[PDB]
Amino acid sequence: AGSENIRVKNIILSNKHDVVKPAWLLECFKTKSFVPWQPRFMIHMCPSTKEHFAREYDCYGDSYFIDTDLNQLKEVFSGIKNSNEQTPEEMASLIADLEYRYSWDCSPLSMFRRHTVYLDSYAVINDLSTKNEGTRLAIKALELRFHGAKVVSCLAEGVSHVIIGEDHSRVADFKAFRRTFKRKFKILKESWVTDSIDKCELQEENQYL
Amino acid sequence: GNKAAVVLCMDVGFTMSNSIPGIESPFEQAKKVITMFVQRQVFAENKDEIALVLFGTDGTDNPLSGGDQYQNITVHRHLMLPDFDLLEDIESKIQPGSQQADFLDALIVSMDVIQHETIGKKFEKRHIEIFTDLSSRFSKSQLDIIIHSLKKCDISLQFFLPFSLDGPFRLGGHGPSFPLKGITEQQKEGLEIVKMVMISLEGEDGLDEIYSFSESLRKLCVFKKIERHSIHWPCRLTIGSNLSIRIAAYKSILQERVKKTWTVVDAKTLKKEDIQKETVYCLNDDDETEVLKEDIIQGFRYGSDIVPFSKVDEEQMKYKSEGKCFSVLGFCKSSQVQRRFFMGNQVLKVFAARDDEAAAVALSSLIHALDDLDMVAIVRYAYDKRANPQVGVAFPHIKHNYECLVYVQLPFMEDLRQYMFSSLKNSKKYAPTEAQLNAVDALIDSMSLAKKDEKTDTLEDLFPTTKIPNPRFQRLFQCLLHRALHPREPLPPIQQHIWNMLNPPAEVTTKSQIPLSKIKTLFPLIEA
Amino acid sequence: CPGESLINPGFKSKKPAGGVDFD
Amino acid sequence: YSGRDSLIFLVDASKAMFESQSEDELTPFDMSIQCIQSVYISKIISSDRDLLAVVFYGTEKDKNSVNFKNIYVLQELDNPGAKRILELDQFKGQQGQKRFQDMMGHGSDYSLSEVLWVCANLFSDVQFKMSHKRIMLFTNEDNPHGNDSAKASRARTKAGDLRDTGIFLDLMHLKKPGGFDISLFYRDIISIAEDEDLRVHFEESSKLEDLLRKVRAKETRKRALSRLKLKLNKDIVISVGIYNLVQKALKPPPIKLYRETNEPVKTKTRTFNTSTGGLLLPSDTKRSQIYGSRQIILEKEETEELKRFDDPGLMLMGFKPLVLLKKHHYLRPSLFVYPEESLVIGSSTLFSALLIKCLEKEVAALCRYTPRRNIPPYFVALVPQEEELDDQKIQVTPPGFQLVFLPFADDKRKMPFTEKIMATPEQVGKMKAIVEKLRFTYRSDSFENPVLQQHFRNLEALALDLMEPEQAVDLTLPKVEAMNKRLGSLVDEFKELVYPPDYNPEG
DNA sequence: GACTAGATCAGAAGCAGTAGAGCATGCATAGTTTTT
DNA sequence: AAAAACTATGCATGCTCTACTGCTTCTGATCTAGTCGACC
Repeated sequence: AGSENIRVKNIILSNKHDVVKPAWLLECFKTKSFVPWQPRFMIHMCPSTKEHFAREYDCYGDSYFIDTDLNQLKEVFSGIKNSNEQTPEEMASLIADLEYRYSWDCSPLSMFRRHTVYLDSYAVINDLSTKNEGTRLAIKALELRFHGAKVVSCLAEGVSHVIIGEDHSRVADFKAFRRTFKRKFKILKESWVTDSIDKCELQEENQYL
Repeated sequence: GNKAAVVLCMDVGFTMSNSIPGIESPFEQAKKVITMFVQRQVFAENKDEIALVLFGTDGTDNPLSGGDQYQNITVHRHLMLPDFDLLEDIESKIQPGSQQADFLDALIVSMDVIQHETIGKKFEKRHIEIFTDLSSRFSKSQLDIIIHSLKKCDISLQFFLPFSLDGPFRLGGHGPSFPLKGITEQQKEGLEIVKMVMISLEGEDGLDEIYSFSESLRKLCVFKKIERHSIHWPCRLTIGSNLSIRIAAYKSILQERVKKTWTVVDAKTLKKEDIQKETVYCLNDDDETEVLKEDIIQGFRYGSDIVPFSKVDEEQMKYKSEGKCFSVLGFCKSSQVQRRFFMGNQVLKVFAARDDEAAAVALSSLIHALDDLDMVAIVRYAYDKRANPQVGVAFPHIKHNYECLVYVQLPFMEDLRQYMFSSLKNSKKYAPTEAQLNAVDALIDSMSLAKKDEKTDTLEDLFPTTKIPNPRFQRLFQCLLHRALHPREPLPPIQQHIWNMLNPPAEVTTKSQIPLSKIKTLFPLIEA
Repeated sequence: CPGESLINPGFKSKKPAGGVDFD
Repeated sequence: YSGRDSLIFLVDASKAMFESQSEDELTPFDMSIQCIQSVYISKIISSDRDLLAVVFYGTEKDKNSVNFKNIYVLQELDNPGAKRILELDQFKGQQGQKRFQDMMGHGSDYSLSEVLWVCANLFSDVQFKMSHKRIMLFTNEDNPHGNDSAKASRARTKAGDLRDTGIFLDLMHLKKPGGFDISLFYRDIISIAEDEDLRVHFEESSKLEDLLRKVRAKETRKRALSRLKLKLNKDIVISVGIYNLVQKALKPPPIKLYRETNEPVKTKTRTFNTSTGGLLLPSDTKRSQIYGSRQIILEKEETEELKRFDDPGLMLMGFKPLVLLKKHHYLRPSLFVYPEESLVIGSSTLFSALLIKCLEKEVAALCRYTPRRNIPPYFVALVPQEEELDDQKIQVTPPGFQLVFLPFADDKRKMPFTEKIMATPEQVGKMKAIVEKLRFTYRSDSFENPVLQQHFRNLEALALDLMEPEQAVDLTLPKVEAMNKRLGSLVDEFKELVYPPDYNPEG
């Protein structure tokens, strides 16, 4: 049954018999073989078939003993409906843990994830009512965030990267704040990231302090 | 369960044999009544003990016979389950005796038998029926003792006489029986004693407990004190989400059918095992393929298209309802509900829950309000979770004895048929004539079944069909007994008394001859 | 003639069921 | 009224029928398809013996018995079924509209004479007896033939010829951007022209709503249950007919089918001996009843004889005042007795005189009723029923006699002894107020059988393979919310006045 | 001469309504057994 | 010794077969009147 009409629903209500997507018969005809069922093809599972699939296949489409290909992984991922239980901090921590465990820090992007980034886009530091939107700083921050950098709007003690543009008037204030904070954040310029995007690597900050 | 004990006192004196020409003897009428009673008791397969004692017999068989007392009294049969032997004894080998006897002694011996035999068995209703002519001497010295014993033992008493308290007489013909002035002094004397003893036993209502053989043959009065009571259906009459009154519903009127069902047996062996019934399902094809019952599936017709419908699917998709629901959908004027639209095969009588005062007063208030406002309640009824819901009308019914609701089912939209019939008043071709109208008026007046009693300015029904027992059961019992006692004999014809009870009184028949002839002459009817 | 059902000629168009409508 | 009803749906296939003046509104073609499907479903549920046909004109492809150009007969006159409904639904949607356009086409010339001729030919093709020949024209063009006058004259002549033949034509005019004027061209084609229906219609025809209003109640033609004889005397007799104005509605009986192929299966019942296995003739078997230790053997003929008193018919007893007929003495649904005159002449006048005199004197004719042979007689009362008509001079209560069965003594059952308890005037007044708060008007057709409606909806869903069956609305439910809202505090006052403080009416 | 078509009737299939027998079963009352 | 749980049962509903009786409608056989083709 390829269409979920009333008869299919009634059969679903009774777990005596299974339901198979019509594509299974087409695939069988193409290879001229009795290929066994897969969770993707079937929409319902009888108790016996449900128990059988558990040992061979996981709760989702993915299986254990038989490898998974790109199409199989796509089908499995499409099976999941939604997952919005975590929070941005938790997701960032999990991502960083995964990268550290699997040493996935060599990818061209996401290399700024471990570092939080601040911009001097506010005329007065730590104020949300004096945005300086309308300059290159906004696009620089957006590029940093896209690459994987965590752009933070509040100058917390945990900030590690700060970018200052052509305006160096408040460099003294930034240095004083760095000295006051227990953890010091290196002073960086806007040209450093502009040059580093092409290389896709963390250039030494000694040349851009 | 429910059990009862009945004692039948039979008069076999010489006076019983005596009869007037053209009139059946009282002995024959008493025998017919007893035969009908035993027929209904035995063929109904009800567990009630029956005993028969004959007073006036030539012989004597009675525990109290010793002592030169209660002579000429014989106990034909003690308390035991009725059998065909009793019917055979009644039919053939029970003849009138030439020795007179006192009916009071018969009552005393009946009470003694009831007391003695009612030791090892449980009973909840004792009834004694006395059939006499009251044309013999009696002693009144024992009236007080018998009355006291009756009161103490809680034993119901009924009396049957050949006359009730001038065309040809008929058995149960809804006409006068035993014309006046044919009563001697002995029965006149007996009338006062029987009336006063009945009054003491019950009171004024006791006057209605003295029936007649002809009257009892068509009134079902013998079983009045032995009839059981139908079970009660408890529910809650709810007007809203908070108000609720506990109620009990009984079946006031329900069509009665034969409990026993005819069983098919083979003629050669007359046994059920020989006959075997089998069902085979086959396809519609030349080969006549046979398909197993399990292979069969359920389906429905959809206008030349057959759509499968499995039983499990039907159960899953079947309309679901909450069982035991008695909810008041609304209140409507009684004029908006017509007796024409009444549906169903039963009528429910709803009272308050037994042993409940608050519910009783609430139901009484609701009934009184409905009566005062002249309104009825449209309600939803459901016997259980499996019974289909119904829409019915409940209306008040207030009597000096009790007040209760009467519920009758109402029809749905799909249950109404819209038929068009040509009007008769506006039909000139079929228009009647003034003389025809007068003739029909005379015919209707002549054949009135109700009499206007000017003494009380009331209406008395001369033909109360509601009190007539169903003749089919009597005919079936008669035929069964005739076949059992006479295996080789054609079934007898319908008894005369059955036809008499099923026919109107001879008075209206005689008074309607001239009007009927007038109708015949004034109305030209030609068969086509 | 008036009120005759357009689907089944000869039968008046049955009014739709109104249930209970308190006054 | 004898015969079947034949219906033909004439749906225009012009370009204008596929354009909607407003957005998100179903096009006239879609509306016509929906109405045809609704009529098909209503016919299937109510009367499946009728014949329905669907013919399309103005298309490119043609399929007719006369090979007329630009006319397609999608479905000939035949009993409605699920296959036809599915075929119609195939064109319901916009994808269905494109499929219809590809399969047949549109934007092609047509002549009303040709479509009327093919409709008449389809009517002639039918071989049964038709009590009604009807044509429905679904179009949104009020001037189909304006360029050519000869075509208009031919169409008018064909419409007139169909009218004389006995074909009733209706125009289900649909929405038109400029408005539909019946008086322009269609005034002379419509079988009956209504005076009100003369202005320009800027909206859809009111008949579309009626067509879309599905009816799920079986319709049964008038039929006499039995034609019997009322015998006033032995030599006086009249002929009457008995009808069931009210009859319980039962769902169609289930049908056994072969699960493997879903085809009818013939059921055969056979009786054989347990020792021989051969078939047993009816004379071989006998009817027996067991009473205790005694057995009684009777033949089938004897058993039939047992329940036989008099020949079928009504024997008239004396008349009785209507006051003595208790309303609570109900046993069986009542019947309707009406003069027949098809067997004995002159019975109608006597019936009318009897009815008039019974109405004048307020009496009911008591009679003995025997419906069929070998049936025990029963007691019935014929109560006069005077003809009553509601507004617009439409009959609502036919004139005749109402046959009410009077229960026998055995039918009545005694009730347990009870003690009468009266309510104080305050409680009676409070309950009267409560009753008045829930007053409503009751009509015989104010309720729907939930079980039958649900079964019909489930059957329709299964037949059409719909996504889910349409859940019915149970009008029989008490809708306690409204009762609560209307009663207000009255329930609390009644409870505190009647029910003691500690009652707990729940167990 | 042959053929058609209308009519007239009779037989039979389909449908409706009812009665009888059997049966699953659901709620409730009475009898017996288990536990403290 | 007293309260609670399980089983017997039993009466009523609705369904199902199974048959019987009545009415309506379709099919087939037969009779009678009209029509066509050939001639003369």
